[PDB]
Amino acid sequence: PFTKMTRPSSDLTAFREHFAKAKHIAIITGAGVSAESGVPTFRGPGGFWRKWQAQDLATPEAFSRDPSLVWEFYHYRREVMRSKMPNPAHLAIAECEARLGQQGRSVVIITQNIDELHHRAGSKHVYEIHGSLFKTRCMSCGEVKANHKSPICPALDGKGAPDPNTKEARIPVELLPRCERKSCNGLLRPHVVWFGETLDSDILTAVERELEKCDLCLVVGTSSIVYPAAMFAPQVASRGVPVAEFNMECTPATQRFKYHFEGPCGSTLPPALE
Ligand SMILES: [Zn+2]
Repeated sequence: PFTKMTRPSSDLTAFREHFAKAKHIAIITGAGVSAESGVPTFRGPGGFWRKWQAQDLATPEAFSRDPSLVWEFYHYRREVMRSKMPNPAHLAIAECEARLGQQGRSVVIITQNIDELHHRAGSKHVYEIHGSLFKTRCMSCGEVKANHKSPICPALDGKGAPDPNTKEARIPVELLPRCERKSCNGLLRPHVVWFGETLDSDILTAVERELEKCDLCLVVGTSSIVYPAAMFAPQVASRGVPVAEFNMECTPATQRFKYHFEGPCGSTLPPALE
């Protein structure tokens, strides 16, 4: 007899049968998908920046309290992201999307990442549900612009260093990134969702619908801790739709899915998307 496990199947063959006949694939992604591009995640070494956990600084009170510190933090991340490049897991998702579109089959990417590496990969049908490290939003007027400038403002040049006893830059509020609209000159915030802030209503509305129409769901490189994203694949599996996790470890959501493929997703995902 089998001893009870809450580890789903690892049978690639059985998954690839579902993949062969699937018309609307929803692929959900977290930081794990960029791990092999050399971009740190929230669990390992990159969970910490100076004396804070990354989640501590991605908060409205943090910005309210020390806008300069929070801008240092996001400036560090923008600069780290700059060099990095799509790994074979990103590109396989783009290729899969390309190929299957010609046969009228849809592949939608719903990413928690704010690194735009799916866009740089060639993926086209993408919801960035937590915004983007390379967009600004104005605190007064609300303009969302892309912004890939190194550095976003001269005052941040050479700053944002991660070490815990690094000297604070204490940039005055007027010398932080400012809205380029003359006659507003408001303080910019990065255009990302912070813990305690609602996701964009139209994006989420659209994502719910994509999830309702999907007949197969992939969940790659996410810890499934941050809600609401964490409950997406769970809700799909609540409709009897097969879900397959691609992760180095188990998550508290793995239990609810049909398949689970342990390992670095740059290796496990491309053979599953062929
Ligand atoms: Zn403005």
